[PDB]
Amino acid sequence: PLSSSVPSQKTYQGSYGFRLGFLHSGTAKSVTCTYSPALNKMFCQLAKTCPVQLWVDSTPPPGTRVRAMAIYKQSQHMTEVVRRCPHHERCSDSDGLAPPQHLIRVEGNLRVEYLDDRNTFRHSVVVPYEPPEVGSDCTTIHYNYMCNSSCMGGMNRRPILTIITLEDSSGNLLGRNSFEVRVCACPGRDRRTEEENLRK
Amino acid sequence: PLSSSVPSQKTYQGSYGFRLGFLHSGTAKSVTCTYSPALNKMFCQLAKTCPVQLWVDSTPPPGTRVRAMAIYKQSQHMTEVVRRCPHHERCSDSDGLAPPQHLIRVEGNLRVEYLDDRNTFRHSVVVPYEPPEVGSDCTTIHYNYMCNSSCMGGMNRRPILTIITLEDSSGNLLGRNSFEVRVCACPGRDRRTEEENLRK
Amino acid sequence: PLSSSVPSQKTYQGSYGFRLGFLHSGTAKSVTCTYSPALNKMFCQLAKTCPVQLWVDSTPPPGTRVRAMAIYKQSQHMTEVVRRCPHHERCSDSDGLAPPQHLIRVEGNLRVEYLDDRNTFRHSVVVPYEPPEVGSDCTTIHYNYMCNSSCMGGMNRRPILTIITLEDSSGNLLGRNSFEVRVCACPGRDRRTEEENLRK
Amino acid sequence: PLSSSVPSQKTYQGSYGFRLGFLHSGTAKSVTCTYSPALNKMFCQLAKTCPVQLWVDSTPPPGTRVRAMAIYKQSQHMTEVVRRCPHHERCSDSDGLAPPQHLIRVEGNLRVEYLDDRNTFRHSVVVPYEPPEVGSDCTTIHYNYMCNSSCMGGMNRRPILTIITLEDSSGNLLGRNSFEVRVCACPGRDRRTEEENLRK
Amino acid sequence: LRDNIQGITKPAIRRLARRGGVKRISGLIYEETRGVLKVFLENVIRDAVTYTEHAKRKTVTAMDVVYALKRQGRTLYGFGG
Amino acid sequence: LRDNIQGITKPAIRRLARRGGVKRISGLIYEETRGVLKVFLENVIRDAVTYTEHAKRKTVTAMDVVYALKRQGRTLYGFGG
Amino acid sequence: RSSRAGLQFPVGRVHRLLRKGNYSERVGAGAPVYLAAVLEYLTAEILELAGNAARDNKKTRIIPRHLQLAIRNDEELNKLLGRVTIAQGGVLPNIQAVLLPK
Amino acid sequence: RAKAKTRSSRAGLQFPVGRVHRLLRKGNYSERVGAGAPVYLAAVLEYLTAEILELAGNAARDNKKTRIIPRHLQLAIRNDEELNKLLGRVTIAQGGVLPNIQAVLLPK
Amino acid sequence: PHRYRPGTVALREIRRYQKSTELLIRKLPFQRLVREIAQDFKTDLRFQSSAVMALQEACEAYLVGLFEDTNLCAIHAKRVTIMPKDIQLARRIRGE
Amino acid sequence: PHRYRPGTVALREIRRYQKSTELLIRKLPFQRLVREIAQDFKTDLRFQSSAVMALQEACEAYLVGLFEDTNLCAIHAKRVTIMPKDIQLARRIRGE
Amino acid sequence: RSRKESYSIYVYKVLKQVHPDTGISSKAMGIMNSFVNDIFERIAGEASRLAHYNKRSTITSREIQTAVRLLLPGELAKHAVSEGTKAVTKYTSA
Amino acid sequence: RSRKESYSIYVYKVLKQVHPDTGISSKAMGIMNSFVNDIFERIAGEASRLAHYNKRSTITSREIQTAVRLLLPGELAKHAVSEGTKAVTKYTSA
DNA sequence: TCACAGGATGTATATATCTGACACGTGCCTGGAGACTAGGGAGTAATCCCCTTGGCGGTTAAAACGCGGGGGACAGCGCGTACGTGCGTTTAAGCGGTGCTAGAGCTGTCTACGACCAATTGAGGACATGCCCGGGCATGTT
DNA sequence: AACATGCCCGGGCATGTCCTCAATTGGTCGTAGACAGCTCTAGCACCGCTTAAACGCACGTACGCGCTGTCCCCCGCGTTTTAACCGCCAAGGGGATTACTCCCTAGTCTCCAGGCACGTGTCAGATATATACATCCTGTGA
Repeated sequence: PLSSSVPSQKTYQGSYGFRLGFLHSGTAKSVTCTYSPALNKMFCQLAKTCPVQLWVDSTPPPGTRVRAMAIYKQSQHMTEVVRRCPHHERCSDSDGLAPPQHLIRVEGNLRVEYLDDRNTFRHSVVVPYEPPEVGSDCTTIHYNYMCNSSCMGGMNRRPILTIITLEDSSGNLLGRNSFEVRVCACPGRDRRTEEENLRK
Repeated sequence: PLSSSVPSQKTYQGSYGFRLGFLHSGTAKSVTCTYSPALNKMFCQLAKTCPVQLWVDSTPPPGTRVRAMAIYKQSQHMTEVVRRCPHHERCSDSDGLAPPQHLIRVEGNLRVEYLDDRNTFRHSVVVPYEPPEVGSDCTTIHYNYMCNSSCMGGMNRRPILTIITLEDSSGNLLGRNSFEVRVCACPGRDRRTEEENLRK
Repeated sequence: PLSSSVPSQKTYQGSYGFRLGFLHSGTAKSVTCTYSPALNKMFCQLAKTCPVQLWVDSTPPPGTRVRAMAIYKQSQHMTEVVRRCPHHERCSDSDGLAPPQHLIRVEGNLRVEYLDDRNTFRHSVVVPYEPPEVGSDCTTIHYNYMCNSSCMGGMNRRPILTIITLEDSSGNLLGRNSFEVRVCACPGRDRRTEEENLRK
Repeated sequence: PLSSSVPSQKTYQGSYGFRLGFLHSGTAKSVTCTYSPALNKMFCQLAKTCPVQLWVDSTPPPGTRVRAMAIYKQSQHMTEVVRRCPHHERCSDSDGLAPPQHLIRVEGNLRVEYLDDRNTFRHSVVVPYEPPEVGSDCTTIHYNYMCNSSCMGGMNRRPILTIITLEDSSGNLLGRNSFEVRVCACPGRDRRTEEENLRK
Repeated sequence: LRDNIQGITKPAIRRLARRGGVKRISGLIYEETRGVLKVFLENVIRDAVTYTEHAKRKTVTAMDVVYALKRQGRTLYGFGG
Repeated sequence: LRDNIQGITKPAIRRLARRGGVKRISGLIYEETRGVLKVFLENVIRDAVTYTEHAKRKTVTAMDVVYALKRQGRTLYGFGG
Repeated sequence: RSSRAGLQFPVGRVHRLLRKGNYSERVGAGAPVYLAAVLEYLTAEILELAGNAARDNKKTRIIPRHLQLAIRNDEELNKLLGRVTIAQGGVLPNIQAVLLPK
Repeated sequence: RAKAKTRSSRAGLQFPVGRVHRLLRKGNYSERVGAGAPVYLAAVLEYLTAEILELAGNAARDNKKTRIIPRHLQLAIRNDEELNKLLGRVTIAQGGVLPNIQAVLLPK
Repeated sequence: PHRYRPGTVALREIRRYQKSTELLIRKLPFQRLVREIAQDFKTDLRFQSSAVMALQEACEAYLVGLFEDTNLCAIHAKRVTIMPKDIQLARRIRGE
Repeated sequence: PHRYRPGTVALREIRRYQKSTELLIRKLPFQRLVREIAQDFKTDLRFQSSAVMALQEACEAYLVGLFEDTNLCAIHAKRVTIMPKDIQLARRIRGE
Repeated sequence: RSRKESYSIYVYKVLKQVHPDTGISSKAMGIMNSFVNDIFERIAGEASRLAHYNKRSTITSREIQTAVRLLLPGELAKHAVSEGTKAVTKYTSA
Repeated sequence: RSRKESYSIYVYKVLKQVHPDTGISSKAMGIMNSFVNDIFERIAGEASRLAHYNKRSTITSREIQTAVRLLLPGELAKHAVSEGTKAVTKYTSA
């Protein structure tokens, strides 16, 4: 279905200097998740671990939370709610925490919360923010994407943007970033192709 | 789900000499429907017209009916019920005569009926039999196939056999024939590819 | 809407040697009606005079009538009722004898009748038979066709066959013939194009 | 039918500096939507996305609305109500929000309202206004046009002007603009043809 | 055919000497160059054909030329090998 | 050991050049010859020693000198090979 | 696999080639590992200098000309490849001082 | 048991066909070596050996010697234009040089 | 009018042709010269375009390399102009 | 007294030293130069007499072959005398 | 059908480690394949002669280490030896 | 005792067939041995590369007859080719 | 400048001694040949696709030819330094043992390494399958 | 007849899965290397005597370098002609791939000769030493 509103995508580092970072994965076969700085785009396989780093210039207060939400990149599709396709929505792959229909999950965190928003009908996943562990400059959240971009009745070959928001205990904005996401069978092949086309 | 049994595919011309026939369409890349005698196989687009001719050595009694059913060709999958995938099952494309989930439909005929078998869980479509026009030699039924063979959560690229049965007013078996079916976007390209691979 | 049945189209000269003939009109750009023996096809403009000759080996009995009906040439469309498109159906062009939705009219004949068949939903137009005049071997009926073959929501570019039947007082069959009809803006251009494609 | 009046087409930017904008699409033969500044004209396919930008010098109050309406450009036809043709009016293509007869729809937006004016018989579509994000200069509304300009019994090749009006929550006029619209199968071919005629 | 050594033209010889940094070229250089180039070609082609004959082929490939060049103390990159 | 490059006497440099058909000399030749000789001899010794270390020996043999020369295009006959 | 030594160059292709080519009957498994490290190191030296040469010419792409220049601007590689001819390599822009106008 | 006849004797050669078959078939040159290969190569080596020794024996008689010394091998190899290519980079112990004096150095 | 006092163009050609990469010999005539030579060794030989490309690059590299050494012999004789005897020397020093 | 004209002994010496085959460097001076060089790469290295003779004959052959090419470079410059420039040119032409 | 051996994958990978933003033409890739095959034939051919001369039965990291020191100039030799030593050291531990 | 193979014998039989009243000094002999080994390594090496290039396992008279033409000047090649042909022709006939 | 005489060096001839090579003999140690069997390689034939060779037309570049001036090359002449030749003195090398240690070369024994073979999973490219836009036809107005 | 305007199939690209090949993993068997020990050769160091070579100095001519002059050759520029280069098409040949069959080479085992090593003597050869004759180089005379 459609949504009553469009989430804001604008980059906003805020009082804490909020930014995103990603791992230096290669472009080989069977690679689970790989990111392109040139395209600001993540390429990954269905349901596999997708690490996203949170970077800040100063530490946010306790009770801060981190939220991920997907929107279609093209302006006319922006009001449609990004969700799983009917096949993957029916298949028995829930982890006991995530609802069947959500595109984005967080793995490894028991404080995860999944919101089907009452007013906007948007799906989003939320976890508490935590400062980096000793010896680290950043905090890593492991996401999973639960449908290929090509899934008919789901994303239907349309590109999506993942929006990451840092927010307080009431959900008020503290910082925001976004990246494009392609969920596909060969993340290495597709990343190489899109990076090679950038020189054509 | 899985069926309790496998329908018999074995050809049986019966007391009436029942046999099938098909039209001499070309092999243009995106032709709507085309048939290969060398493969005993039909290639057709989703929801487009698929003409099947009925041939007999003598005319069956009044009240005789013709039924169509689909099974997977590979022995490993013969026990699964062929049905539409979860996406096409949810789409609003019913014609006011067919159920949402059935793979095969008949167009043009107002007297059509659709069965979900309580014992075998199989799906099938049925029409009354009608004899040829004087000077003609066969009767043509026009089928539509409501999912591509490639649909995930449904046929999932597995080939299917359409089984046609000639039946009395009560459903008793008078005759039987079968053909393989591929539902695809470019029937001519695919048909030529399979016919060339028959020499290899 | 759809009909419960399909009219017969088989040629049948009968006891009276019934058949059809047409004028030797040219292929100039301003021509209103022209016929091709090579294609068994009439090319004509909307609402213009379309002469059809009736030929017989001997004169039928008094009370004999002639009926014209249109069916789609392609078999899957044969159960759909041929009618005018919604635009020409709403426009104010009735002659006081023909219903707004009928495709075929007969001009210059006060004895005409128009039938919307209660059992089959088919439209047809009927006139009494009369023997040829001084200097002719045949009787000419002037038809008018009230939609172009291309009209969306009507014929929608599908070819049609005009079926002519010679019938008795009860409507029983005395003879039958048929010809293909294209209703178009430039009959001479189109006839030449289709006759030239007969060598390609 | 004919309306009792003709809406004002005069441009008026008002207190908020209201203007329209359009995308820099090229003239590839079958591009879905393209705009000509030289003609002040949009070329677009039926039912395809037509993005129109809304520009303001300051943000209008909450409860502000944006309305679209269509009139014929030629003074001989300005009194006729622009509506869908009788074919497209009968076809079952309603999105659950739009009436069957309206030429203009807004896609994606759940808060849309459709008005058939009791006093003027004019059709129009309305949505609430929404501001852009603080570094983006304009808001995009995605219209759909539900008949080709060439549809007989509807626009019938006569050019139309789309009038856009900004309104308060009571319907008082805050600003107004207009542009010409051609709904056609090959927007790039047609835009090039009409811009080439601007040198003939 | 015949008389293609004349197809190694005078300004082309000039250009090759321009790469060699040659500021002025005397008129006797062009024939001396042709004779020197002909010796070089004869030695390379003869070895290349001997490789092609050994493989019983009728077609000289880049590899045949590359090997014929290699053993004359000159390795050529970019043509296979 | 030091300064044995002076052991390559000026008359010895004369005699080597006389064998090479050289008739008349500039005194700059003696110092330039010693530099060129040192570079050639060092390059051969370095390869020879490298073979010796590979074989895990302490003593350089003629075969090591032979292989050290040979690879520089200097096949030496008369010492084994 | 290549990830065992951390090398990008495929050790087993080198191992198979050393088993053929008639170089030897037999191989110690450290040999192709060692040789792969060398061919990769030398490959890095050329490609690094070539990428710099492309940047000097303001191109985003290496072409044979940029290999030719890069090889000759390092006298070690110039000695290693002293008898090699490069396809479309061109030559160095060296002009002897006696030729310039004075 | 048949009494042995060497492949050298069978081919009419002096050079040892068995040694050459060993030097080919083992010591990292080949996957397989066919029996005609050692024979062909022994003849070739024998031919070039005979050419060098023929020329060097003549240089020895030109010096009124009966024993071939390294000088005579050098003279044979440099006087013959073809041997001077085949062995054009070879260095020979106590070879000496040819008596080549350039004409511009001569008195006038 | 204006015309060049000689040689500034020559230094510009040196700069231009040292900077460029492409063949300086003609594309087709060399291919006929290869055929004219090759037919002496065997008739009905057939020629891959890549093989002829390899011969051209080898011949240009040889000739250019030869012209470098020829240039140095000329500078050594303190001449501005190269001469056949410069070519003969460099070749002879190089063991040809 | 008698006295030769300056420059005429050479033609006898050219013939003598071209005709004779003995080594032209003395054994001990060359032997110590080998050891003096080699110690820079490894101390306590030790030597076969055959090896030292092998090194010497390669060095005398190299210098003699260099001196012949050096002589031609001098003749090409129309000089009577060889100079470091002739050595440098010949070596550069050979790619050394 | 047919398939071919080359180093283009690894040349492309190494290029990304020295200049991540830079591409490579097919002609330059061809030069790189010749360079690798050449240096390989030289090291493999030289290591083969070291084994022949000492009458040993196998090519090891020792024969390769010596052939490298014989083929490369001194500076390139130091770094090449260091990388080959690390590779064998790591491979032995892995 | 430990044995080393040398060609001194066959060199000092070939001379007796060419100049029966002459002999060879030990150093001239040593030269003729290094000449044989050199030419042998050259021909064997080139015959090896010919088999490698052609992706084929066996060295035959052909690979040697081709290596000879490649290594020797044309005049020597024709005579060596003649002798090699006659030796194999006789060996297979006997 | 060309011819004859004197001085110095080279070549030719003769005699004596020592070493090297050659020849012969004896013994020793594999190496080669001879014979038989097993598997792979090479050779031959048929089929399929790609590349090369050959042909045709158009447009521009390159090559060829001509004319005028400048620069370079070549030749000749003059002056100074460097190199050559000869003589005398000093230093090192060469030659010939004398003495001792390290390494080289070879043999023996045991362990590890490498090769060879079988089964299971990932790398890499090719193939399987669907949507867009473009091309071009189909069909109407002026 | 020319332009107005909609609709379907094709070229190409987009994107998910399969097949073939190498790696990984493990085991078994034989050979080579490594390690250790022993024996002899060669290398290194040292000392004395004799000769040659090397080093330094003195004296004279030849060569090198620089400068100047004259003529030829090349470059530069312009114009004209010829071929090259580019683009596309057609036909055949050659090369590549696959399958099948026979011969050749390799491997294994056993026996005799060939080759190698060592020793001895003679002859020849070469080297060393001495004498005589011829050629080459330099100076003197016209």
